[PDB]
Amino acid sequence: RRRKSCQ
Amino acid sequence: RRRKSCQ
Amino acid sequence: GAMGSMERASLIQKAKLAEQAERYEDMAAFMKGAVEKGEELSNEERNLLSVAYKNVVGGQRAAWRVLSSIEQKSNEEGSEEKGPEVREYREKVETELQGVCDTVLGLLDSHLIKEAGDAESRVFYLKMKGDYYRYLAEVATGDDKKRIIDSARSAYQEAMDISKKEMPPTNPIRLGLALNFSVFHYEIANSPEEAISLAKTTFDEAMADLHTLSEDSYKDSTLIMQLLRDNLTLWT
Amino acid sequence: GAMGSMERASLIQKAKLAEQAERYEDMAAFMKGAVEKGEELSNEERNLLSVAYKNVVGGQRAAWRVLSSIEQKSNEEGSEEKGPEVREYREKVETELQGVCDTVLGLLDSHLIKEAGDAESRVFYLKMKGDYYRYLAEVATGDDKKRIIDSARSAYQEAMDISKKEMPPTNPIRLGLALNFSVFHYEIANSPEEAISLAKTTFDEAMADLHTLSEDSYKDSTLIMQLLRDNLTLWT
Ligand SMILES: *Cc1ccc(C(=O)N(C)CCS*)cc1F
Ligand SMILES: *Cc1ccc(C(=O)N(C)CCS*)cc1F
Ligand SMILES: [Cl-]
Ligand SMILES: [Cl-]
Ligand SMILES: [Mg+2]
Ligand SMILES: [Mg+2]
Ligand SMILES: [Mg+2]
Ligand SMILES: [Mg+2]
Ligand SMILES: [Mg+2]
Ligand SMILES: [Mg+2]
Repeated sequence: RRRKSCQ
Repeated sequence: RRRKSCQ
Repeated sequence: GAMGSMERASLIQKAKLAEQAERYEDMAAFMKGAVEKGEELSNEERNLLSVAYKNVVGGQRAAWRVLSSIEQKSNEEGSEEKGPEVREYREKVETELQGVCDTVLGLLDSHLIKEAGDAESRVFYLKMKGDYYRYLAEVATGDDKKRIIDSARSAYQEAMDISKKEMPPTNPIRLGLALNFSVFHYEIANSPEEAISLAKTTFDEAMADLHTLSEDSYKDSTLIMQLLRDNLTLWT
Repeated sequence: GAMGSMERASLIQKAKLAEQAERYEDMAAFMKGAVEKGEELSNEERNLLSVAYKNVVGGQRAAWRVLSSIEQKSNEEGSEEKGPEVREYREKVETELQGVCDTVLGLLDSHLIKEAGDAESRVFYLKMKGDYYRYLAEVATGDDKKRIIDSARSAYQEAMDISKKEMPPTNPIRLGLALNFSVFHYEIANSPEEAISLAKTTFDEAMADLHTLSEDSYKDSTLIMQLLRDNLTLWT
């Protein structure tokens, strides 16, 4: 699970 | 459903 | 060109890294550099060349179809005039796609095909030649369209003739060639009955030869047979 | 440059077509041409600029991580020496990524930020500046690394200060900025507690302001809140 950035 | 080619 | 100073083995190594990184444009440029070294390609190297360019042109073809659909809607009655931009941009993508096809066809002509004497290499390259003429035919609308279509047909036909004489009916190259030639018949040459006949005959002859294969070869062949079956189910 | 002869409105129209066709490199080139016309960007145009470059650099970053992992394994004890190719190719991708970051930062400096006076535009551009310095920081290993990190921090901090004064806590730009600054703290600045505190405080203040929103604004804000929650769940 990769952390979220604003995409 | 798109027909298959060799991929 | 730009890869002339890199070692052949380094180009191959970097093509494999580019595949892992999904950098297919780089992969294709590395494999073009490897071909231009002038030595024949191994089975694995031919596969790398094919993967690279099929991914590049596959992205262009998908984009072209999106843009072509938008352009078609724009020419329907009741659609507002939006200017030349949709046509211009579809043409830009089309020209880039044609350039990639011409690049692959140029590698095949100078000099992959003429040096390929074993059935596995010669059939592979002739299949590629048929494929890239078929991609040119997908976008062709002018006076050379018939000759582009005939160039695809002729390359596929020579590959079929060799494959039937020199390869077993379960050989993955023979099967992939038949799959693609069947698609050519269905959607380029306006010959759906020929497409269906070829897919059915190819499937049935492969089925009859599966008993000769190891477990691993059986898996390879049945995977491609399922693509033939997928098309038969769609088309019938 | 190459887009100087195309009308601003045609560049915007083609950027939207390129998005539909998933041609993000073209999209970015069209939007760069639009910015270079010298007029301020609307909300929709700022979004197109952001989408285009985030997709381009996102593909480069993913490829860089694949190659960096391979290079790291190659430097583990017991790994065979394979030559300079992995490093060379990782460096090639890295240089291309840095070039895209420098291109975006150059558009922001000449002259998007200095002309942006409304909170929604100024915060958006400062967030972008923090993002592209953060992407530079992801690959930085040398003597400028601390200054690259501080440039990201400074841009994010000015965007935060404006957003807290001028925007509601549910504003999507304010929320996306806080999400990204929290990621900066966690994985660039080695400050996981600051990252967690920022994500929690941002989430809770947005929750308290949801009652003021329409259904459509509620959907916009809660979507980004869920990203903050995703990170809090991963990090705690
Ligand atoms: C800068 C920025 C903020 C917010 C959005 C947005 O609404 N999203 C749904 C993306 C995830 S934060 C987009 C943006 F570009
Ligand atoms: C030319 C060619 C034939 C066959 C394959 C293959 O084995 N596949 C699984 C792809 C689907 S036909 C690949 C090829 F490039
Ligand atoms: Cl164009
Ligand atoms: Cl390289
Ligand atoms: Mg040599
Ligand atoms: Mg030979
Ligand atoms: Mg034989
Ligand atoms: Mg003008
Ligand atoms: Mg202004
Ligand atoms: Mg306000």
